[PDB]
Amino acid sequence: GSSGSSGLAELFEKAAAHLQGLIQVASREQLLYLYARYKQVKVGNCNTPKPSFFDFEGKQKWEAWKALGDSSPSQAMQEYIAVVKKLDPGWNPQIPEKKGKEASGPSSG
Repeated sequence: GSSGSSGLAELFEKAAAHLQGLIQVASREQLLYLYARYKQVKVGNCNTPKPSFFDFEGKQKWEAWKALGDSSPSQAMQEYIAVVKKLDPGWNPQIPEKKGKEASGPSSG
């Protein structure tokens, strides 16, 4: 009926795996957009020295991740996910079905 109240992180985990599959649909900038936030949720405050001027490739990275001074992790996962949804509308992370077998359960060693 209404929006879902499922966990946030859980998604950030799945989406991440999709990224590698949405690389062809993700533009150069799109790749970073996820990196920066992905770094703010894993590490947090840049707390890192600015890259060299000549080193552009690395520059952008530090920048995008730098802009996230003291940004929250969840707030970074929200945008990090949605995006992937725009690139691939045929993505269903929240699936009720159950397909998986795990022997590791009863007495073992």
